[PDB]
Amino acid sequence: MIRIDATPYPYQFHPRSTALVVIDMQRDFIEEGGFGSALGNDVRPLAAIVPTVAALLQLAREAGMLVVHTRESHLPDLSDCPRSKRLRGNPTLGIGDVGPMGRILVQGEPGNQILPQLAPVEGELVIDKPGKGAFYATDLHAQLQERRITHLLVAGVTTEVCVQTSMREANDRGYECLVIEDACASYFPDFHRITLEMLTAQGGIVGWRTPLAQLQAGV
Amino acid sequence: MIRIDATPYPYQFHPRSTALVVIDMQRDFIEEGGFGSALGNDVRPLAAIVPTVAALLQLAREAGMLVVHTRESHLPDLSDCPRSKRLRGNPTLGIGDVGPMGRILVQGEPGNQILPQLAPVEGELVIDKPGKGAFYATDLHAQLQERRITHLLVAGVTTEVCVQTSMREANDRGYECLVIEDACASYFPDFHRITLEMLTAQGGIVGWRTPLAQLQAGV
Repeated sequence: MIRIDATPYPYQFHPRSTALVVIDMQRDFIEEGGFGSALGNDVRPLAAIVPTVAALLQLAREAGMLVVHTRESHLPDLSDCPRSKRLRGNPTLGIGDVGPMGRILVQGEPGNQILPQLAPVEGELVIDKPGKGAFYATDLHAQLQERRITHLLVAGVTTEVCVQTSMREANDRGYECLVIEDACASYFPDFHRITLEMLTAQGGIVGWRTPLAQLQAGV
Repeated sequence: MIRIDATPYPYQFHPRSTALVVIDMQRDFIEEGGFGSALGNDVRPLAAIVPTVAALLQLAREAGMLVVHTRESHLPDLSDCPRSKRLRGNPTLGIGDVGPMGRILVQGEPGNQILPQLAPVEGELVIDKPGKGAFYATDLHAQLQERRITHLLVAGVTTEVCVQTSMREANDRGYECLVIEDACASYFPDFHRITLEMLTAQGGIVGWRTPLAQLQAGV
């Protein structure tokens, strides 16, 4: 039983019944000249968390905890990609179009791959999700129930989209979720900040948040 | 084909493939002397939208659109209520305890009921949901697919919790969602405003938003 100083009150977990979930740490969103930059976004806040996510992964692997990685991705034939999502915003470079690191949001492309320095090792779960929420159209809920997981440590990008959605999904499904605040990032500083406040608002309506240092202190 | 002025760009729908979703307009959350007020939340901003929500309901009923209502609710034995949800916030009066309008978040209690001013009528879907998201553990998705619904008009409370969760779920599932901005409300005005900005961010990443007057204009 490990007790972590957290907002809005201390967070308790057992490593055996806890998993680390690292959401969408994908080359196209984070690397200089990748698709993120092209759309005009500041990738720097995302690159700046890479060392903290790496230390979270090493903490989980040392503790022998389950590790889940997610990738936002579609089948190369775009058959799991809703028409709504493909048309949304009439993008010049849309899902499946050739971007700087290959076909945008497509399974097996270089830009779709998880950063090498945070990449999955053998024994870790890897979920390809067609939506922002890690639980929609995936077997993530079933896989965690098979492993008797009750508690999630959450990290990744972006805070107000995939992280928030996945965390809201997990909260509804009965998981106790701790987002590691310095291991999440957004293209929008204000969205990052208000999302973290929303998640722990009203006595922890979605869950808990703490910096890496409080997690390391607990273990 | 009705065309509505909206952010981030005009929203087009056909009434035969469009449903109004009115989320959690329940007595304990909105009435003076309800559990919401007892907890020290100021319910006046939720009460303030009831006439706008009733106008939106009357608009959808006159256009013959499908109308879906949601209630956050649990079986009296709380067998569909995760233990996490019951312990969260170490509450003084928690789920299933007796509040000013009956057992908190329990089906059939006066507090659990949708406001008479927004009551469902015959031929409307009424969804009881054990979470914040209208799609989790409901047949909502299957009911909308069965009736060939592709577009949702979205209203209710609270903006940053059940409205935002339900809209993010609906986006992932391939629905085109227009949140009717003055027909949603939050205990926290800044969470209300910034939720609307996140939902339409990045050229419409979750969906569209517009005031009721713009929807009234298109019909």
